[PDB]
Amino acid sequence: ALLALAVLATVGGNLLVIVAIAWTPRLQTMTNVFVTSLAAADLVMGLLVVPPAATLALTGHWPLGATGCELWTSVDVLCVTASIWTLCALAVDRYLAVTNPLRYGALVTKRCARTAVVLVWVVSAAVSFAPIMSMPYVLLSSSVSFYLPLLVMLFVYARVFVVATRQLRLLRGELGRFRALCTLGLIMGTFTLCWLPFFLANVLRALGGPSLVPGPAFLALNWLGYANSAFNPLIYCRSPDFRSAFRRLLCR
Amino acid sequence: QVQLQESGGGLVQPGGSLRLSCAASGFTFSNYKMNWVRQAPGKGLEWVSDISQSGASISYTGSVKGRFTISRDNAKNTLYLQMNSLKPEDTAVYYCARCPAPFTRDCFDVTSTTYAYRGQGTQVTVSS
Amino acid sequence: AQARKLVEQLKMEANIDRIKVSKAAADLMAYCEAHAKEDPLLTPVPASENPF
Amino acid sequence: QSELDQLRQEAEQLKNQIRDARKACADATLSQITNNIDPVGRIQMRTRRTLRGHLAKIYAMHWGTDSRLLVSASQDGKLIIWDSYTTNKVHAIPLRSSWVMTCAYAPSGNYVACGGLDNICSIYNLKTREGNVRVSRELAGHTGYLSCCRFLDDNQIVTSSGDTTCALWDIETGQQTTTFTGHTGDVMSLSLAPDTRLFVSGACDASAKLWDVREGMCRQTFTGHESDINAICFFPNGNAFATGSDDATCRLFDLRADQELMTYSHDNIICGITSVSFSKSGRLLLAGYDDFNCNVWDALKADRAGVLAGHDNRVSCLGVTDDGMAVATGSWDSFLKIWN
Amino acid sequence: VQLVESGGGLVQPGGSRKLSCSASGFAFSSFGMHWVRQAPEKGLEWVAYISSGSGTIYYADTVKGRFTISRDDPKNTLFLQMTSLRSEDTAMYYCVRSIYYYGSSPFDFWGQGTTLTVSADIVMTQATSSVPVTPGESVSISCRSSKSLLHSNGNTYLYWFLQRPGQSPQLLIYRMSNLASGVPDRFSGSGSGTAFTLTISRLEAEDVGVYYCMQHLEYPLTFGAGTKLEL
Amino acid sequence: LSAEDKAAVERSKMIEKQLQKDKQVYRATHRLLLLGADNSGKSTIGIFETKFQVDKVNFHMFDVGGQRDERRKWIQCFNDVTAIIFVVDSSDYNRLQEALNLFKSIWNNRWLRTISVILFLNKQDLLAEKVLAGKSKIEDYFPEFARYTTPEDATPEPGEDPRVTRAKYFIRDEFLRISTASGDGRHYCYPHFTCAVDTENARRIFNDCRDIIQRMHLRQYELL
Ligand SMILES: CNC[C@H](O)c1ccc(O)c(O)c1
Repeated sequence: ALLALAVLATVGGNLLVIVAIAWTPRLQTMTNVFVTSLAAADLVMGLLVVPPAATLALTGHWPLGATGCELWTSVDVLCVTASIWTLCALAVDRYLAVTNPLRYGALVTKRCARTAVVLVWVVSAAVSFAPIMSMPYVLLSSSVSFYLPLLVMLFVYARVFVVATRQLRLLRGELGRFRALCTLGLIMGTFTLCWLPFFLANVLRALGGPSLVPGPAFLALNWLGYANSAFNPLIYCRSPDFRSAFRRLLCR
Repeated sequence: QVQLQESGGGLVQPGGSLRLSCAASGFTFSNYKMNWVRQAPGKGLEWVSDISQSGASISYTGSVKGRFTISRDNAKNTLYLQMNSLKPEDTAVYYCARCPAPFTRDCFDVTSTTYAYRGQGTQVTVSS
Repeated sequence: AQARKLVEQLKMEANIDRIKVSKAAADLMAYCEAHAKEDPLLTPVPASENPF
Repeated sequence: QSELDQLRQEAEQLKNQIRDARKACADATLSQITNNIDPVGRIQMRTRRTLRGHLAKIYAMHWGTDSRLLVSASQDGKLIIWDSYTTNKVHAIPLRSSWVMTCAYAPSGNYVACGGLDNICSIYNLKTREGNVRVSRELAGHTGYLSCCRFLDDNQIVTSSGDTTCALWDIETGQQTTTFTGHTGDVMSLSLAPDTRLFVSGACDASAKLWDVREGMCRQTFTGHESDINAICFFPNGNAFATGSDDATCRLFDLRADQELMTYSHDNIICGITSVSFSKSGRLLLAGYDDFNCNVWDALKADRAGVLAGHDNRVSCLGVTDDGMAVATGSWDSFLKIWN
Repeated sequence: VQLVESGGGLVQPGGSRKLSCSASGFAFSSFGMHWVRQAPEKGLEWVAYISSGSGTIYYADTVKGRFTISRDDPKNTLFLQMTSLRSEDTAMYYCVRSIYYYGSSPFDFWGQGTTLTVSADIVMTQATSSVPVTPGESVSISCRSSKSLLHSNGNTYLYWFLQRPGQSPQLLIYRMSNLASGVPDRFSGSGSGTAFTLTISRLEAEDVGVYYCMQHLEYPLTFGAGTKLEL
Repeated sequence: LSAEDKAAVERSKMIEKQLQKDKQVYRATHRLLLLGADNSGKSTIGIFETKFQVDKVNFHMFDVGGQRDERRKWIQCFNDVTAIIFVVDSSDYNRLQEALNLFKSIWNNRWLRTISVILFLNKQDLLAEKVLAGKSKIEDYFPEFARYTTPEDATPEPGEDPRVTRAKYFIRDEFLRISTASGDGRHYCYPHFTCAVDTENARRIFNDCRDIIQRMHLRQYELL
C-alpha cells in the first residue's frame, strides 16, 4: 500500500541526496554538512523504524521481543530527535548566512560544522537512551526534542523573513524608478504540520490522563510525523546544483 | 578579411545635409552591432551612434540628437548615417566601426586609438 | 611610415611560391592515413596498456 | 594626403593581387578530395582522472614531455605540478601576482614559466639543491599582459603579449633577442613548429601570422576569421595549423597553399572557442568552447565526432600528450579532467 | 647544503645519549631524514627514519624500543634519543636527507657523522669483496638481492653509494639506472630483478673506495657488504 | 604501493593541507576592481594594489594601469570579484558620454553580467563650482536635461543650490537608467557622491559589499 511507497520514497530520496553530496565536489559546502546529517537520520528512519511499525500494525505485536521493543523505541526517538535538531541547525546556519554575510565564512567553519553534527547526534542518543542507561520523562524529552528547536527556528526565521522582505521592498523601489514567503512558509509549515500534533498529543498523555486522546489517534499522529522524512529531500535539495547532480547520477 | 569602406563625405555649408555609407564585407553583417565614430581635428575619437543587429535599438550622442539618423541594410551589407542641419563643430573624419564580437549588446574598444574592426574614414568639412 | 611598412610587407608576401590546394589536401590525407596506426585517441586503447 | 593615398592604393593593388594568386591555386577543396574516405565514426571519451586542489578558475595548463607530469595555473596565484597517473601533487608554487594568464613546461622538465597582467614572464627552477622551487629569471620588456609563452630549450623562450608583439628571449641574460612586430591587436596565442624553426600566432585582429625565429620576419599572413583569434595549434607534420576565434568557428590553414582549407562550424554553435589541439595523428581536432563543452571534430571531413562534457564552467585550456595517449581540459570550475 | 652531527661520546656499557644533527642551506622541513650507522668493522646499516612532517616514523629491529627519532623544524635539527645502550651500538651515525616525489633523488646528501663508542628482510649480497684495478681501465661490480626489486611500477629500487676513505658515502645511482646530479657520466647502472651491475668505464683517481648497494622496496632498508675497490 | 610511493602520497597530503590553509584566507578576502579614467581621480580613492581592513574584514582593490586602451580581453580576468568600483569625473561634461558608454559595456558584458558596480561620482566640488559659474551648460551635451526635474526622493545637503542638486541627480540618474535597463536583478548599482577630501569611502565600500553578499545569499536560498 502507501506504506511501501513511503518506505521506498524515503530510502531512495535520502540515499540519493547523500550520494550526490558525497560524489560531487560542487555540492560539498558547509550548509550541506547539516543536510548530510538530516539525510542520514531520515534514511535510518526509513530503514529501521517505519517497516517495524508496519509489521507491528499488521501483526499486532513486534516479533523481535523484549529487547527488540526497547531497541525500536530508542532508535525511533534518536532518529526523530536528530532530524529535528538538524532542522534547527540548518535554520541557524541560514540565519548566520543572511544576517552576517561578511563574517559567515569565519563563523561557520568545517570543524564547527562537524562538532555541531556530532553534538546533535550525541544529544539525541542521550535523550533516547536515558531510560535504559539510568510522565516527567515524556514532558522533558518532548520539550528538549521538539519545543526548544521549534522556538529557535521560529525566532531565526522571523528575523530572516524581516530581512528578506525589507530587501525585496528596497529592490522593488530601486527598479521602479524608471519569494521569501513561499520558501519560509513551506519550510516551517511542513515541519509544524508533521510533528506538532504528535508532540501536542504526547504532552497531553503525560500532563493529564492519556484517555484524553485514544490509542489509534496517537499512532496515526506518529505516522503523520514519519512522513516528514520523505518530504525533507524535496524541501532542502531543490537547488539547481542538486538537480543537476541528480540528473547526472540517475542517467549514469 | 574584414573590410569597411566609408564613402559620402565632402564639403558642405552650415545647415546643409550629407549622407554617409559604409559598405561591409568579410563577415556576417546581420550578426553584429554597428557604430559610427568620428575624430575632430586635435581631438580624440568620439562615439556618435550605434545600431543593433536588427536595427530595433538605436542610440545617439547628445551633440547629434535630432540631427543625425543611422540605419542599416542587412541585405546590402551596408550602413548609413544621414546628417542634417550640419554645423562647423561636425567637421571631422567619420569612421564606421563594428563591435568586436557577434550576438552581444556590449561594444568594447570601438573608440580606441588602433581598433582593427574600423574603417579608414571619410572627411566631412562644414564651412562657409 | 606605417603605410610604407605595410606596403613593403605586402610586397614580401606576394612573392610566395604557392602550391596547389589539391596537393596540400592529398599530403594531409596521406599523413593522416599513414599515422592513424599510432593514435590512441583514434582507436580506443584496451585497458591492458592504458595508463589511465 | 596624396602620399598616403598612393600608399593605400599600392596596398589595395597588392591585396587584390595576393587574393587573385590564392584563387589561382584552389583547384579543388579539402572536403572535395576527402569525400571518398570512411568516416572516423563516433568517438566517446570518458573522464579518467579529475585533478582537484586549485582554489579558483584554472587559466592555463601544459603537458610535460614525458606525458605524465603537467603544470596548471589558476586565479588563486598558485602553480601546481601534477602526476596525472597517481593524481599526486608534485609541487605547489606560490606566485607574486594572482593574475597569471599562461603557463609552460620546459621540454627538459627543469623549468616552468608563467605570466599575466604583470607584463613579466617568470621562470622557475624545479631542480634546485635546496629542495624548493625558486624563481630563476623575470623577463621584463613587454608593455602589455603576457598571453602565451613556450620554451624552445632551457635558454630560449618565445612570448606573446598584449602590445601586439612577440619576443624571443635569452633567459641567461634576460634580454630580448628578437622582436616580432606586425600584428594590430593583442596577440592571444602562439604555437611552435615541430622543428621549432617557425611559429604561428593569433591576435585580436582576425588574422594569424607565420614567423621565422632566426630571421625574425613575418613570412605569411592568414586572414579568414571574422573576430579575435583565441587559440592556434600546428598540425603534427608542421605543414598546417588550426585556429579558434570568437566568431564561433574553427579554421584550418595550409602553409604551402597560403589559404584556408576547411571551416569547422554549425549554425547551432554560437559560442566562442577558447582552445584547440590535435590528436597525435592529426585526424581529430579538439576545441573547447564557452558553453562549458569541448567538441571533437573530424579534421579531414569537418564532421563532429563527439563531445567532452562534464565541466561546470567555461573551458579555458586544452592539451594532448606528446604520445597522444590522453587529453587534459581545464575549466573555470577549478578542476582538471583527463579524457580517454 | 650542510649536515652537521653532534652529541657523540663514550658511555657506559648501558646508558642514555642524545644525538643531534643541525641542518643548514636547504629546506629542512621538506626533506625526510634517516639515521645510518657504520660499525668500525662493518658496513652501513640503516637505523631510523622520520618522514617530512613527522607523520611516519620507522625503526630498525635492533633499535626498536630503545631509540627515538624526532625533528624540530623551527630550529632545523634532527634528534636521536638513545636509551639502554648496548655494546653493539659503537658506530658512526650519519643523518641523511631524502626527498620523495616523482622523479626525486632520495639519499642525495649525507652528513659528516658523529662517532659514538660504548664502554622477512631482503638480503643484499655483494660478492668479490676486493677488486684490484688500474687507472684508465674498465671495472664492473655486481650486487644481488634475495627478492626481486622490480615493483611492476617500472621502477627498480636499487641504489648505489660510494664511500671514499675518510669521507662520507655519496649517492651515485638511484633507482638502478639514473645518474645522481654531480656524478661523472663514466658511471653506469644496469641490471634486472635480483641481479644488478655497476659499470665504471675508464676509472680515474678518487674512484677508490667501498661501493654499497641499497634497496628501497620495503622500508627495513638493507645495504650490501661493500666491494672495497682497491689499487 | 612501494615505500617511495607512500612517501610521495604523504607529501601530496601535506601540500593539500597547505592548500586548505590558503583556501581559508582566500575565501576570507574580498577583491575589488577599480575602474575609471585619467581625470576620474580614482588614484585618490603596473597594477596599483591596496589593502584595507574596515571592521576586521579584508578588502583587496586592484587598479590595472599598465595596459593599452583596449580592454575587451584582460577584463575577463575579473569575473569573480565582489564588486567593481567605477569612478567618473562628474564635472567633465565632455567626457561624460564616454564614461556612460564604458559603464554600459561593463554592465552588459557576458562575463561581467553578475558583478555589482559601486559608482563613485568624484569631483562634486568642481561640479558645484562649474554649475554655479554658469559658463558651461549641461543641455549642450545632454539635451534631455531641459525636461529633467529633481527626484522626490532626493536628499540635498542643507544650503546647497537647487541647480547643483538638479545637475548632481541628473548625472546620477544617467547611470541609473543604464543600470535599471537590464540584468533582471542579478546585480545592482550603488551610486555615491564623493569628494577629494572624503574620508568615509572605505565605510561606503564596506556597506555596499555587505549588501551585495547579503543579496547574493538571499537569492541563492530562494528568498529573493
Ligand atoms: C514511538 N514513537 C516515538 C516518537 O517518535 C517520539 C520521538 C521523540 C520523542 O522525544 C518521543 O518522546 C517520542
